[PDB]
Amino acid sequence: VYADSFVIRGNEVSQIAPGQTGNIADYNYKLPDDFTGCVIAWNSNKLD
Amino acid sequence: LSRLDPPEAEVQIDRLITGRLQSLQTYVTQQLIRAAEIRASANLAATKM
Repeated sequence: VYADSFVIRGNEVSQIAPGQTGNIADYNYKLPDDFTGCVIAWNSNKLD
Repeated sequence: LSRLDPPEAEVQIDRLITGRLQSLQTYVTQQLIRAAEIRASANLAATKM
């Protein structure tokens, strides 16, 4: 089990997916198409 | 590939592979059925010989 964690902007959560293309999925975090994990993403306001 | 990402290109190529693999199954099945007919003819020709 690999837990990866970061913060991204609000209209960027759709890019965290297998097989996508964008300014955050090009060369920051590329999720492969052999993806058996689970992406959890929640709103983080006031703490961050 | 030239005009599409891998996630979707694997699906499109898999469709073509299935189609052309069906072509080969049709071809080989008919050659076996037709080879039995020429074999029966070769048996008749050998018997007449």
